[PDB]
Amino acid sequence: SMTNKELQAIRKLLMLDVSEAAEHIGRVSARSWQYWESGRSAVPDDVEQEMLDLASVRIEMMSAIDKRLADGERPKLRFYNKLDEYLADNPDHNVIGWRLSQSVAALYYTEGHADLI
Amino acid sequence: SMTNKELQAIRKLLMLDVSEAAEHIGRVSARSWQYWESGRSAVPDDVEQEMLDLASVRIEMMSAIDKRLADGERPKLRFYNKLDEYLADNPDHNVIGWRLSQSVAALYYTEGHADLI
RNA sequence: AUCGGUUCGAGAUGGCUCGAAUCGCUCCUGAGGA
Repeated sequence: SMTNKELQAIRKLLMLDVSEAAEHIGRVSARSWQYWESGRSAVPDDVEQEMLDLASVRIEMMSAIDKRLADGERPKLRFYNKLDEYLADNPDHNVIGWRLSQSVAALYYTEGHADLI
Repeated sequence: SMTNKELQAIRKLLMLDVSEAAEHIGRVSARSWQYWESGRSAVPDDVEQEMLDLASVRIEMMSAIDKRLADGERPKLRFYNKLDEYLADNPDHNVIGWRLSQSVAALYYTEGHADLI
C-alpha cells in the first residue's frame, strides 16, 4: 500500500511529467493524478505495481552499465533532447523509454563514470 | 565548455524547475534559461561552476547516508512536500536544499535502502 | 485565437465534471512590452 509522498518520489525520480504519467501510466486525467499525489484520493494498486516494475527495469538498465564498467572501458551514452530524435533511432518505443534513457544517462554522467553524446 | 545536454541532465537530476534555476542559479528570466538548454546560446561558465559545486554537495550527502548504512541501520529519511514545512525545520536554508533533499530521499527510497515517513 | 510546463479552487466527496493564477510558444523594440 503506497503513500502519496513515495508515489511523487518515484514519479520525480523517473523524470516523468504529470500529464505523461497520467496518460501512459494512470490512464486518467491530470487532475486525478494531482489528487493522488496530494492525498485527497487513495493511490490504486495497479499504479503501484507498474511503478515498482518500472523501477525494476531501471535496475536492469543499470546492471549492464556496471558490467561494462567492470571491463575497463568508458561508456558513451545517448541523451536525446527531443522525443522525435529518440523515435528516429527507436521504432518500437514511447515517451516512457525516453524518460528512462534520460534518467539512467544523467546518473552516470553526474558520477563521472561515462560520457554523453 | 558545457553542452546544453549536460546542463539539462544535471538540472533534471537535482529536480529543479526552470524558473527556480533561472532565479537562484542563473539570475535571469526563464526565456534565457530555455535558450541555454536549447542550444541557441552558449552556457556561461559561472553557471557551470555552480552546477558542479551543487552536484558535489549531493555526493557528500550520499556518502553521509552510506556511512549510516554501514552500521546495519535502516534509516528513515524525510521527504518534504512543501517549501514552508522544510523552512520550519531549516530556518537558514532555501529552495535548493529542499530539492536536493527530495532527490536524495527518492533515490534511497527507490533502491530499498531506506524508508519514508 | 490555438497549443505546452508548474501551482492551486469547488462539486450528492469515487480512475469524474467544470474552473483560476503564473511562466512559456508566437509578435515588437544574461533586457523590456500586447
